[PDB]
Amino acid sequence: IPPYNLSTHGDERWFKLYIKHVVDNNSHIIYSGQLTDTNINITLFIPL
Amino acid sequence: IVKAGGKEQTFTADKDVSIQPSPSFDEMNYQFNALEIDGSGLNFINNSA
Repeated sequence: IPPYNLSTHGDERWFKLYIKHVVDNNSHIIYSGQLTDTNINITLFIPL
Repeated sequence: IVKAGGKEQTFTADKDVSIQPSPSFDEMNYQFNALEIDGSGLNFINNSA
């Protein structure tokens, strides 16, 4: 996740990751967190 | 850098790594293509090399 920039992300540091087109076409949350000044290194397991 | 008994081999990311990792200072992971090493040349001391 790129580092936070109010001008590109908004006044909130809020963000989430979602998965779709596995099982169904619904949007499911797979990660949540805050946008930091540095990049955020997130490793996820994506089922198939 | 590979030391294999009498053999010496080197591998370099600009030939061996197909995908260049992004620059962040946090972590640069270089994933190399299989590197072929000359196992013949190994010294099996007490059957172990």
